[PDB]
Amino acid sequence: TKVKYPDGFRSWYHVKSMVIQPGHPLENPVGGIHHVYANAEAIQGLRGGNYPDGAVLVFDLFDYQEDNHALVEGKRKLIGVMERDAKRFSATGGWGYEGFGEGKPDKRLVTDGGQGCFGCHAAQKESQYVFSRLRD
Amino acid sequence: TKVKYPDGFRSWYHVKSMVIQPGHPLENPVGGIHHVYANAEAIQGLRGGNYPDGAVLVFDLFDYQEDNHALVEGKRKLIGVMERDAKRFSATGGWGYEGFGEGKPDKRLVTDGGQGCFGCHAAQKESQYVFSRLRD
Ligand code: HEC
Ligand code: HEC
Ligand SMILES: [Zn+2]
Ligand SMILES: [Zn+2]
Repeated sequence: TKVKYPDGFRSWYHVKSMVIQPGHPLENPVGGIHHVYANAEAIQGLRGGNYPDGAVLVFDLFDYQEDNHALVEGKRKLIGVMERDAKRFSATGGWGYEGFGEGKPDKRLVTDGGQGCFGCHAAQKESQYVFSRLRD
Repeated sequence: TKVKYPDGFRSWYHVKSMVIQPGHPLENPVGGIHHVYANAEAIQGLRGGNYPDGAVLVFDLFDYQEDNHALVEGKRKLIGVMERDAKRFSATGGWGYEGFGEGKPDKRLVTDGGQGCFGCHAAQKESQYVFSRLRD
């Protein structure tokens, strides 16, 4: 009942991006440029279907350097991961929530079984606990 | 001798992103959040192989809104497209250069055969006229 490290996520579908600048209430820990990725299964849910078991969403967070009013991607800070398994992750609404420091498989960040993650994502129950919207 | 509209580019590999804010020398005309995409053939070149004919790179440019210490993606402004054809695009170093306003196939922007585009990309002769670097 741990979330698998999503190997190959950088080859997945790019859903959307956002910049969280210093002073944002979530600057700790998700300040930076983030990119959301979806595997094939997660795309089914984003397009308006039911999220199938095996759907994975990744929140890929980079530091940035402000250089002459360009924001330039620096080092990866972390990834957030939501892995769909209605039975195995039933305590957190059928998604398993994990973080990996610097996107490294060995650097697990979640210590409360994802209850804190779930606590915020629960607001989105109506879109199956996912904030990000598919855009063209 | 025309660049094809890169149908389905949103499903391709996300190379990198950058934000160009007001005050940056390039605010006009590439102000905004941009995402670079690569088809399979372009990935061969980006990894340090050679670019096969049919390699396509897309510069996907979004307007953004300031939302409480977040920069949020707004409307697409345009796409830039580089299409690899060593013979057909020999006058511009084997890449065809085109722009599509709002990413619409019907709003082609380039009027000089891509000489203006090539004029800047020529600085990157040593990396086959591509600025973007593959990152993790
Ligand atoms: C509110 C206080 C949140 C907490 C705590 C957590 N997340 Fe979340 N997350 C939140 C928002 C508003 C967003 C959308 C970002 C965007 O660009 O629109 C996210 C996004 C994710 C995603 C991407 C999928 C999605 O739902 O859009 C993942 C994979 C994700 N978050 C994981 C995650 C984990 C692992 C958390 C606990 C460690 C966690 N988030 C907490 C809001 C909030
Ligand atoms: C210098 C004054 C430029 C001119 C004129 C044009 N482009 Fe360019 N381009 C430039 C930079 C600095 C970058 C890198 C952005 C980054 O995030 O690193 C780019 C990138 C592209 C790409 C992506 C592939 C790559 O080379 O990185 C494409 C597809 C592209 N540009 C297309 C393009 C076209 C069609 C132009 C004329 C309309 C054009 N560029 C002009 C710098 C400059
Ligand atoms: Zn403030
Ligand atoms: Zn600035």
